[PDB]
Formats: sequence, C-alpha cells, structure tokens
Amino acid sequence: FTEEDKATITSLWGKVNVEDAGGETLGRLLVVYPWTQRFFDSFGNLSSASAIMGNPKVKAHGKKVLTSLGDAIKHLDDLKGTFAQLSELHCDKLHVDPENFKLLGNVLVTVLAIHFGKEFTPEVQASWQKMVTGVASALSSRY
Amino acid sequence: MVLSPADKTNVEAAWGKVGAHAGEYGAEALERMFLSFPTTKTYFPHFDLSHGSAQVEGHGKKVADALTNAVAHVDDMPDALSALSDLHAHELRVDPVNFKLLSHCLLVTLAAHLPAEFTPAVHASLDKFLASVSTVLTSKY
Ligand code: HEM
Ligand code: HEM
Repeated sequence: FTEEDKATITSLWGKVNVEDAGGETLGRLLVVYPWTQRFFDSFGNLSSASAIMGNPKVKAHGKKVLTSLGDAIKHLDDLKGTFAQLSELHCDKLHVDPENFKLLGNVLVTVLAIHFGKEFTPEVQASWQKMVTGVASALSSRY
Repeated sequence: MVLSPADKTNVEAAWGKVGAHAGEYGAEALERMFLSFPTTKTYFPHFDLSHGSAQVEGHGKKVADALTNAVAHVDDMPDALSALSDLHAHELRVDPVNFKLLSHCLLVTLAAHLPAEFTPAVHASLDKFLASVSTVLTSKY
C-alpha cells in the first residue's frame, strides 16, 4: 500500500453505509457465484436472486463481513496478522476454497462502483483492488 | 459458462441499455485494467497508455463493438468469434487470467454508469457471458 492508497481506502470507507454495502456484497456473491450458497444453508431459502437479496440473515452476515474489513483498514500494514484467526476459521472449520476470497473482493468493488458512480474513478479502484488482493491473501495465509 | 435463456435475455437488455456508450465504456474498462493490474500493459508495448490516449479510446471501441457482435450471436459464439480467438489464443497467447481482469473491469464500468440496470441477476448473467467470451478467446478450436 502506498500512502495514497491508504488515504483513498480510509477516505472512501468513511462514506460507505456498511449495513447496505455489506448486505449487497454478500447477496451479490451468492447470486453471481451460486456455489457459495452451500456455505450458508442455515440462512434459509437461497433458491432465487430475489430470495437471496431480501434474506435478513444474508444482510446481517454481510454487515459483519464488511465490519471486519473496516476494522482492518486501521491495520493496513498488518493485514496478515489482523486476519490470521479468521484465516484459520475459513480453512479449518468452514473449508472455503481461497479462490472465493478473490470473488468476494471483486463483488465488493462492484458494489462500491454502484454506490459511488463516477467518484469510483480508475485511480480509486486501483487502490481498492490492492485492498481486496491483500485481504484475500491474508485470509488465505493459513491455508 | 453455459448461458440460460434468462441469461441471454438479461445480457441483451443490459447491453442494449449500454447502446451508444459501448465504445466509451470499453475504453474506461481498459483504463481501469491498466491501472489496477499493470501486468496487463505488457500486451500493449506499442500503445500510448496514458489517460485519454487516442490508441486506448480506439481500442475500447473495438472491444465494445466485438462484445456487441458477441451479444448478437450469443447462441453461436464459437463460430462468430473464431477470428478473434485466432488473434488472442494463437497470435497473442494471452494468459487466461487477463480475461478475468478485463471482464471484472467491464463489470465495474457498467456498475459505475448504470447502477439501476446492474441488478444482481443482470450482474450474474453478464459475468457468465463474459466468461463464455473469455473461454472462446482462449481456446484453439
Ligand atoms: C473478504 C473476505 C471475507 C471476510 C473479511 C470474512 C469475514 C468473516 C467473519 C468476520 C465471520 C464471522 C466470524 C465469527 O462470527 O467469529 C465469517 C464467518 C463466515 N464466513 Fe467469511 N469472510 C470472508 C469471505 C468468505 C467467503 C468468500 C465465504 C464463503 C464463500 C465465507 C464464509 C463464511 C461462513 C460460512 C461463515 C460462518 C457464517 C455463520 O454460519 O455464522 N466467508 N466470515
Ligand atoms: C472480452 C474480452 C476481449 C475482447 C472482446 C477483445 C477484443 C479485441 C478486438 C476486437 C481486437 C481487434 C481485433 C482486430 O483488429 O482484428 C483486439 C485486439 C487485441 N487484444 Fe483483445 N479483447 C479482449 C480481451 C483482451 C485481453 C484480456 C487482452 C490482454 C490483456 C487483449 C489484448 C489484445 C491486444 C494486445 C490486441 C492487439 C491490439 C493492437 O495491436 O492494436 N485482449 N481485442
């Protein structure tokens, strides 16, 4: 991360509605990459796009995911250490293949593009791609 | 990916709303790709890749026009795209990762310009469509 990257990530995040973006990110993950629904069977009916997007448990979990990412922004130079425990959880207990961490990151970037429009410039995106690359690599570290 | 009937109609409607802006969105997607994923620039060593470059704008129009053609031929993309696969797979030998990067930057561009059109279902169908274009352009058949 450059200092420009850190400022862009911190700045943009201060404008994100975490509950809205979190539910939209997790919902889109489940719609766009449908095998990811297997990890969330306890959330109920995930059988159609609109059933996923209106599911209250999807929205609540998405808020928790993005809250964890927001907390990591205060530790941008130690994402590995920040996510070490969650890396173990997703590997040893949840058995999430690490390719899916990249997918979640790319969905988050598309949701930021939806929310911010023209303000999500190519330069702003490039800082956020570094963010989701680093998050995915940190969550994959204990695999 | 194999496209459902719903995927095809979703893609036609979404790309139809892109309409006359197709060339503009193609150039933006390329700029996003070159900035976010600088290794992709090594495929364009002869291009001026600075912002507003005439070469990038002209190339974005080519890519977008090719996608428009692929949408028109969504039921026979291997045949319709054979010359393009010949260039990308046989001549340029583009590593398949790069198609995922451009595809992502195309989706981001559509999301930044057409948020109301870019529903989750349409997002899913466009992703499958671009993956199917990417598979053809990376195959030797
Ligand atoms: C940026 C990527 C990710 C982050 C930051 C993240 C974060 C989290 C967090 C904070 C929790 C809660 C842990 C706890 O309650 O102690 C969690 C649980 C969970 N995560 Fe992730 N996650 C990510 C990606 C994924 C992906 C891609 C999948 C599956 C495709 C996944 C599947 C799960 C599941 C199934 C749970 C347990 C949910 C439950 O039943 O309560 N995660 N994750
Ligand atoms: C949706 C995926 C893509 C589409 C539809 C597409 C479309 C096109 C088209 C229409 C042309 C011009 C063909 C001609 O003039 O005969 C072209 C050329 C080219 N493409 Fe792609 N492309 C895609 C992905 C990529 C990717 C991912 C790369 C590399 C990162 C790439 C690298 C190139 C290069 C280097 C040229 C030659 C440019 C020149 O010398 O002017 N393409 N592409």
